[PDB]
This record gives sequence, C-alpha cells and structure tokens, in this order.
Amino acid sequence: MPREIITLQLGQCGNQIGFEFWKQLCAEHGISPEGIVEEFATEGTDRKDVFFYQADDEHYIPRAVLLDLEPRVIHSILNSPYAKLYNPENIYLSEHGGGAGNNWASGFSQGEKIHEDIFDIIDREADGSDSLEGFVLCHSIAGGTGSGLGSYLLERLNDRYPKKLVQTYSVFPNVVVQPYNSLLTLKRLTQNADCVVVLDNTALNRIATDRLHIQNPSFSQINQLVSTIMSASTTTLRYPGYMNNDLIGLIASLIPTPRLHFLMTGYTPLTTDQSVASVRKTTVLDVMRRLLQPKNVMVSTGRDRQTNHCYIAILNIIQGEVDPTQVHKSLQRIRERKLANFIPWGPASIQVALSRKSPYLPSAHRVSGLMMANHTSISSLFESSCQQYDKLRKREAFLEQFRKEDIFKENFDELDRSREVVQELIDEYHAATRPDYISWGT
Amino acid sequence: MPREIITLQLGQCGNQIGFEFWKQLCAEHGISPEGIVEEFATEGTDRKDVFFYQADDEHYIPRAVLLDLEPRVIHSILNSPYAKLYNPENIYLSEHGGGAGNNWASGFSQGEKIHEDIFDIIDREADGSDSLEGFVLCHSIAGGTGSGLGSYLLERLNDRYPKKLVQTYSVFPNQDEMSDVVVQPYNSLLTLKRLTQNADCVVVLDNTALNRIATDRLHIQNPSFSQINQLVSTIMSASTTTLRYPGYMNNDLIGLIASLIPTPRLHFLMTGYTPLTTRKTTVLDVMRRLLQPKNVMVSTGRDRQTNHCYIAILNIIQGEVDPTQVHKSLQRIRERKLANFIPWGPASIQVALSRKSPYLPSAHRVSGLMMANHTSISSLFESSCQQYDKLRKREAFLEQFRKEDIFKENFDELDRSREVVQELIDEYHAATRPDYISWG
Amino acid sequence: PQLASSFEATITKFDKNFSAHLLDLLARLSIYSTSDCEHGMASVISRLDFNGFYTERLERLSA
Amino acid sequence: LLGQGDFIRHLMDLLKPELVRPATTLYQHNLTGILETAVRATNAQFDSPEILKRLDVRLLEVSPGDTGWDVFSLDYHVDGPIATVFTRECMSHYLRAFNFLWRAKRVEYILTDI
Repeated sequence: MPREIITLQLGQCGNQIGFEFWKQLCAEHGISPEGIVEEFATEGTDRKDVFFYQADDEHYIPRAVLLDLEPRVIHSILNSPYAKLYNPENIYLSEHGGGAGNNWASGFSQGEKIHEDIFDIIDREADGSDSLEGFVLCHSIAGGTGSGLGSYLLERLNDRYPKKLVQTYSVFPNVVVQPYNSLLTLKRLTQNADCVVVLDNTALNRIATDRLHIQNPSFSQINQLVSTIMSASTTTLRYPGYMNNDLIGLIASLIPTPRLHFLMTGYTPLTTDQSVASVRKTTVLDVMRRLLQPKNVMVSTGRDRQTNHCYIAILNIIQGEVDPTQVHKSLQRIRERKLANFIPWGPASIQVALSRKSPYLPSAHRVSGLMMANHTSISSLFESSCQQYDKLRKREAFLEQFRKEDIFKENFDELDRSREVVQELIDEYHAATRPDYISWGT
Repeated sequence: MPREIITLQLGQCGNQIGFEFWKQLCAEHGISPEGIVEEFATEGTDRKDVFFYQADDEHYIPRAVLLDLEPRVIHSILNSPYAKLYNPENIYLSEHGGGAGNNWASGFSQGEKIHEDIFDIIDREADGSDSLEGFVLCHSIAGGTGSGLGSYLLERLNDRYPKKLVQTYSVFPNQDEMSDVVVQPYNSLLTLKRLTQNADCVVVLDNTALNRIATDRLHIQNPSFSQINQLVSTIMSASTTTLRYPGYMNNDLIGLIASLIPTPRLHFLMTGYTPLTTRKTTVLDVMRRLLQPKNVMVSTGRDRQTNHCYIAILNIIQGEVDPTQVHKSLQRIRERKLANFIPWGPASIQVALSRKSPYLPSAHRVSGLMMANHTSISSLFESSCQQYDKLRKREAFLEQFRKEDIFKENFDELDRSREVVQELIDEYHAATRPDYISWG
Repeated sequence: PQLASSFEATITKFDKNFSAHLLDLLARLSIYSTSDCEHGMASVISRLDFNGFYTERLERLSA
Repeated sequence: LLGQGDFIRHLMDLLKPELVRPATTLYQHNLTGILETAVRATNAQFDSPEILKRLDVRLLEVSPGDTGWDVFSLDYHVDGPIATVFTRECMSHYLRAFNFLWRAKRVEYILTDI
C-alpha cells in the first residue's frame, strides 16, 4: 500500500517552492512535465504514490495544492511545464482577490472563509491515499497566507487527521506587520504542527551568495535549493529502504517533544554546480565534517556564546555510492572527536544513513549529504522572533491593519498569546538543550 | 426456439430511440439500411433470431413495432436510410394525429383509442414468433405518449399477455431544465405509478443525467438529440451482448433479470457506461471507472440523509478481456469497497464478458457498461413525487388533464401515482437499509 | 402437494430449509477451500457475503 | 529480508486490524489474500512474477498468548535448479532472520504508534 504524503503549497512563495519540489521529484523519478514516466524510467522500483498520485495514463500527479489569493501566481503555476503534471482539481484559488495583505489575521480569516473548499481537497487526497502518513505544509510565517492561512490549515489538519503527521516548511522573513504575522505563525506552528522545519531566508541567501556566487540570489534559485532539500528529505521515501521509511519515524527521531517541534535543516555540499570541487573523494568523515560545519546549515541560528546550545538529534542522509563501513568509521571518528554537542538530558543521537539517489536526477557529486537536526540553537531563532514581535507590539507597529482583521478586531490578545507561546517555546528549547530537560516539565 | 423481444417505439422520443436501436443492431450484425445482410457479415457467430427477424430475402428485419400518435417520428423512420430495414406493416400510426401533446392523460386516451390495433399487432408478432420472450416499450415517462400511452400499453399488455414480460425503457424528463409541460410532474407520477404497478422493469432515462454525461464525459456543450440518441443506441447495443455472443451462462435477458431482481417492485435499474469520451484497460480499471460517478448514466440525487446502496450491479465488459484480470478486478473492487450494496441482502455483483460486434467499430479495446439497481433512484422518485405534489397542490397545468377523460372528473389517478412514487422513493431508501425485507 | 398446502407457512418453511442447506453447502465450500487454496470457494465466500446478508451467518457458522 | 520497506510497512498498516487478533484464529487463506492485496497496492506487485509465484505465506506455530503478528510469516518456495541453490539450512536461516526482523518491525510500529 502507498504511504501518501500531501504537500500543501501556501501563498506565492509556498506555491513556487511546491512547484519546484514537484519538478524535482519528477526529475528524480523520470516523469515528464505532464507526469508521464520517461521510457528509461518506466521500470523504476520507486514508490511514487507516497508523494505523487498516479493517473490512469501512468501520469504521476502531485498530491499538491497550489493556493493563491491573486490569480497571477496560480495561473503561472498552471502555465508552468508541470501544468499537466499537477491535478488542476487540486488547485484552489480565492476569487476574493483581496489577499491576506501580508497579515496573519487576514490570512486566518481567509482560511476560515475557504475552509470547506480546502478540506474537501484534503479529504479527496486522503481517500486517494492508501496509507496517508501526513501533510507537509510549505508556507512562510511572516506573510499573510502562509502565516494566517497556514495557521488555519494547521488547525484544520490537526482536527481532521489527528493521527497523521503535520510537518511544516516555515519560511522565516529576512511589511510593518511582519512581526505580528511571525508571532501568529509561530503560535500556530507551536500549537497545531507536529514538526516545523525552519527555512531561514537569510542563511539561504548567504549560502547562495558565498557558494553559488549569486549576487542577490533570486527566489527562483532559493526555491531550487528548497526543492533540492525537500528531495533529499524525501529520498528515503522515494527509494524504498529497510529502515525509517516513514515521516512518522523521522519526526519521532528528530522531534521527541511535540511542542519542541522546530526542526533545523542541514545540507552538504552547499555549492552551485558551477563549483567543481577539486578531485576530492568525499569521505563519510569529510561529508559529516562539512554537514557539521555551521556555515553549511541553511538556517541562521544565533551562536550565543552564553548559552551552550546543543544538537538534540542529527540524522545525516548521505545519498550516492557510500560504503557503510566508511559511514561507520566516520561516525566513530565523529564520536571520538566530539564534533557535535548533544542534549544532556538524552543520548547523543547522531545517525548516518546511506541511501541511493533517484536514478532520474543527474547528480554531479557521487556523494551528497543532507543533515536534519533538532538543535537547541533554534531557540536563538525563537528568541529573535520574539524580539521582533515585542519590537512591533511595544510600538503598536502595523496594528491598524490587524485590527481590521477579526483575530485583532477587538484586541491583540492572539498576538500576545503567540508571543507568550513563543517565549515558552524558546525557554523549553533551552531546557531541552540542558541535562535537566527531563525534569523541566516535571 | 428463439426468445424474441419486440421493440415498441412510442412517440417522438420512443420512435427516434427505436430507429437508433435498429441502426445499432444493423451495424452490429452487418445489415444494410435496407435490412439486407451485408456480404461481409454472412459469417457472423451471433444468434440473430433472439432480437432480429429474418425476411424471406435473407434480409434481417428488426422485431420492432414503431407506434406513434404523432406523424413526425414514424415518418422519420420511414424516411430514414433504415426505412427498408423495418417491415412497413410493423409501423402503426394513430389516425388521430393529435398525439398526446406531452399530456399523460392524452397519451392514455390515445392508447385506449388504438388498443385493438395495438393488440392485433402484438398478437400478429407473437404468432410470427416461435418463442417470443417479451416486449420492450421505449417511451418517455414525462411526455404524453410515453407516459399516458405507455401506461395504457403496459395495462393492455399485462391483461392480454399475463404470462409474457412487459419491460419499459421510460425516459424521464430533464429535472435540471424547466419542463415546457407544467403538468410534466403529473405525467411523470402517472408513468411511475404504471411502472410500479403494471411493469416488471422500468429503466429510468433521465435527460438531466444525459446532459450531465454529455458535458462531463463527452465534452458536448449543449448535447444535440442526435448525440443523445447515439448514446441511447450504444446502451441498447450493449443490452444485447449476452444474446449476440454465445456464452455458457446467462445468455438471455430473462435469466439476467431473474438473477438481478429479487424484489418485483424494485425493478428500477440505473445504467453506467465507459468509456464516455469524445492503454490496455484492465478489468480493475474498468470496474473503477464504472464505480466513478462520472461514468454512471443515471442522475440520482446525492441525498446525504439516506445511505443509498446498490441492490445489484451487472458489469458488461465488451472486448478482449483477460479473465485473470477480471478476477483481479473483482478482488480489487471487494478490497476497495468500491460499491455500497443494499444492507438487507448480499451484494449481487455480476460481470459478463462479451465480444464486440465484428461489424461495429469499437475505438476501445475494452468498454464497460454498469447496470445498477441503487437506492439513490429513490431520490429521483422522490423528486418526481415532489414535483407532482407541487403542481397538484397548486392545480398547475391541470386544465389539459381535466380536458382528458382520465382526469376529467378528478385527478385521483395522479394522486395515486404521487402516492406510489412517494412509496417508491421510501422503499428504495429502505432497500438501501437492512430492514428492506420489512419495508413494505 | 405438501408444499402447496401452506400459502405462506410453506414459503417460510422452505426458505428456512433452503437457508439451512445453504449454510451446510457453504461450510462444505469453506472446507474445500481450506483443503484444495480454492479460489472458487474464496470467490463464493466473497460473493455470498459482499453486502453482509450472509456474512454474519457465515461467521457464526464458522464459530 | 524486508528489502522493500514500503510494501511491508503498508501491509502491516492494513494487517494491524487482522494481526492484532489472537494467533489461534489465523488461517492461511485470509493472510495470503491480504498479502496479494498489499502487493498489488504496493510496489511489491512489480517484483518478478516468478518470485511472486513462489512467494508464499508461512504460518508459524500457533500458541495461545499470541496474535496474528506473531503467527504470520512469509515463505518462499523453491523448485528446479533454484532448489539446488537454496537448501534446508538456507531456509532455516531465512526463517530465524524473519522471526527476528518481523519482531523488530513490530516494535518499530509499536514505537511509531506510541
């Protein structure tokens, strides 16, 4: 039976990242832009039903919903080479072209207004899924749709699929109401998501500039990096392995505490394909060392020198021709060298899984690696978000447009509760970085 | 002995459907429009004696009687390329060229007026039949002739041929379009009454469902009558596949019906066809498409209150079918619970594999039709009853019924028909329920 | 004859006798399935209890 | 050796309402039907048909205090030159491996549901 995962693409950025994700999956599976398996890819051993739906014509259709409140972007997706790849019936676009206005409260009110239309799609995809594992929502916490509508969708998914995993790809901002949107989105990630993978545009831009030599990286290049990351995270889904073949197992390994569900991502190498890295056989140890280098994490978490932040858990998925004995030797050397600081209240989880890449996607590198890490320095991100929220609230900045929205029409208590939840989240992340975390909630 | 079926084409719609039926049978048997067997069709393996008559000139003539109270359709048949296929002596035209005027009461009075001529024709065909199986009346339940004259003919056939089956294909008017006949709900209720009390099987043809199919599956914007009649002819051809391709079991309609209809009153069958469109289809893909609402040929209301279910399903799969794929399809349908069945009985789902006509071009290596008895037909009967109640409570469009003898004094036959149609809707819903055995 | 004697009592009795014989034969079918992976007896079970008219009775007889 | 984890994970997802039953009520035909359904709904349906036709269900010894999870086993029959390749010792090794790895999969499912 398939193990379906529904991809929710929220707002302009979320929809563009979802489109590039589906393009990357198609390229990895040898599926044409219309979803048809390429002749060289007809005999693949991959289970496409997990992330794609299969049409009656052997077309692979993404279980992807592209939602925009403005027609330009939705039409651009339906005008993309993947228009025949995607089910047109899985794209909802609000006829009320007023959008969320980069306002979380407006995005929430829009999610409430389009709840039925969205949940009909979600239920259709769940029934078209033999063993739907969960939904991954790709949205920004700072926008209107990704924050407000994202919070609405997180709530509705938690209510409708209380046994299904909720993963988020939460885009942190680099809009005077951005702190309000961010606080509301952090509240919804904390309360209605099982796991939030933080995608920091500042760190992604830094990587694109320093390693791809892209001056002023465009959103297209950022979304290509995002889709590459999503492909590396889904590689164990797309290629059947012996262990950790489901998102539930991934979440349970990375996110042991449901409220402490902010996940950091890491990728290596983070270099443009034009960076022909000289004739160095990437070893398990060199791979792990590059992934362990803070400059290769695509999320800007503060290196607070006062707080001894630590990794809660790390999974390194190394894709390509990897010797498991070299993986074991690299893990052993990493342990001996204490190259990573782990949570003191739990065992140091540093795993390395060797997997094969999709045969349909060209890999210039015989070995690549993604790290997914739960690391206490994410609390520095939560502290930064709280400081931005407090900076706006203390100035009543950009609250006039929130007061127009129902969540803020009477008061800003939903913003204040989100700020409280995010402060508690930061403090809980710090305790989870501490040996007393086991006693923190006791 | 052959098991002959006489096709009775009533009024404009019935006559047009009969003409397209004869065209389809001719095309399936490789018979020219003049009724002569084409040279290329001499070696067919089909048993024609079941559905066609053989003329003395080696011409295969449909066992079809075209009866109309309005000249347009009968003349269209006699002016068609197939005019020479049919026996002109098998065409009855009411001398009262007034038709039923979309009035059930007028159609009934016309059936009364042509009673003797009709039963004389039926008896002539019965004696010209070695083992006549029965009559199929093609009429509309909403019109005047098909409703009124259809009810009259159903009554007279039931009285004259009490051992012969009388099946009707009753076309219900489009529910989604404003009927030009303000009394159409009355006509429909009267026809449903006659189907319920005096017919063994009423095949409901909903113009609303035909329009829905034309838009959603054939991509026909505003389907023309020609396209609707082409779909009807496709269905009628599919109905004869068990007769036309010799198998080991269930080679006759009588046996099919007896296997499909455990409750004599629950004789309303829904149809589904695939492909409906302007890759080797597997049995499992066929059954999945048939289970797809876009391939069901019956407009049943999705009442959220009544958990409607299938009483019985027959899937006729035409073409090159692997029985191992049929078995896999049955297994997949069972595992997926692709069909909801009546709770008071076992789900009767049969699948017949048949060959296509060698004379008819099939674009699809495999096609499938679903015929389903499904309680959501009650939503149609309830709708018809509600429309009747809406007119009768308002006495709307009653002046023409009061002009007709059946409605001249009162509308009690209409009110009984509305009661019967309400009971039919409620009984179909019960048949969706485990208590169906106690429903009546 | 004897069956003719009762208009509806006979019909009820015949239906009960038929049901008992059907349960017997169905048990024999299941025995043949358990002795021969007999796809035919698996098909008979899946047909006879698809809407659950016989399904519960077949389960009870298995019990 | 459960090399394709997706087929087995989905098969166990579907079987849990079955495999949760006490092992004393498991009969081979139901479990082979479930295996066929899981194969066809999974990528295991694309394994070579010669492999599938010899891919059998083995039921373990039924003892009370057990459920279908503990009594279900897969089996692979052999014939011809293949049987010269796979001797009784190979099959006993495969069986011990199965009985360990199935229990590991059970525990993994247990913790995932936890």
